[PDB]
Amino acid sequence: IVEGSDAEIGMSPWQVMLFRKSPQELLCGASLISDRWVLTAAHCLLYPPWDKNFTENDLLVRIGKHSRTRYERNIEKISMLEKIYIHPRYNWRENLDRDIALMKLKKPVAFSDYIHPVCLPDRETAASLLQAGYKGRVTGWGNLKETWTGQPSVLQVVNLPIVERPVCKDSTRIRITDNMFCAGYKPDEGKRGDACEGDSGGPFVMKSPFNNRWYQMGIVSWGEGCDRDGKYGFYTHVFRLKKWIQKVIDQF
Amino acid sequence: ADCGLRPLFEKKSLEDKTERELLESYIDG
Ligand code: NA
Ligand code: NA
Repeated sequence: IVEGSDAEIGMSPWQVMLFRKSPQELLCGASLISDRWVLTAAHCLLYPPWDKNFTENDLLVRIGKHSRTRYERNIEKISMLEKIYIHPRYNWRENLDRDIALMKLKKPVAFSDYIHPVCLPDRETAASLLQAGYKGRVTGWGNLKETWTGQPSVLQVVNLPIVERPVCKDSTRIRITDNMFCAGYKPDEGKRGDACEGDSGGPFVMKSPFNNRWYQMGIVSWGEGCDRDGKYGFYTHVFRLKKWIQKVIDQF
Repeated sequence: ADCGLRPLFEKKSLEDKTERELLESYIDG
């Protein structure tokens, strides 16, 4: 994450790391939405252009983590994955439409001061909060700047406002859909920041001014570089795909 | 169910360092 800052402790207790087992490698961010259920970007698990095609056994998550350059005994929990579910209309060929996946844990994780699920938005939560100029929060251990294909010690956090659908479309030749939104400061807004490669699957969250709860509105999906004037980060639209998450969840 | 409330912040009536910036974003034109 670019031009962000160190998360305070337990600031994002739903933050999940997704690792390759062997060799042990940090792939992506995720979000905890129940004791059994972790949410991430589909392209963290399946992207044939990078011959990437992970199964349940290939992978492991670490929950309740703050530092990667520490081990956090009796704080961080590690869980294997029982099943991976990719959105059946995930589209990697074109524009990453429905860039969403669910991983179910082998053992349900214990909630602590450091591990706690984020809420998923309802109708009204999407109406009231997902509006242009309104600011959510992005987090992750991803890249610190744009580079070629920046590891930070501490979880990173940046607040970024949502951008009008027409400025998003004008920013890029990439076709965007209703299942996506874009966030970040306009050039000549004066503030900066962005998610980056590595931050994919991490949550874009907003605090409801009604019931004090944190909601996951977005999943870090895509961009062009990181933090360029006149470019914005693109987020999987969590509300528009909620019924799918529900079909998958209501069915163990 | 009891989701979205951080043990170390909401549940202790304590606020993080930048959460007011989000609420200010909702009220601003
Ligand atoms: Na930008
Ligand atoms: Na308003």
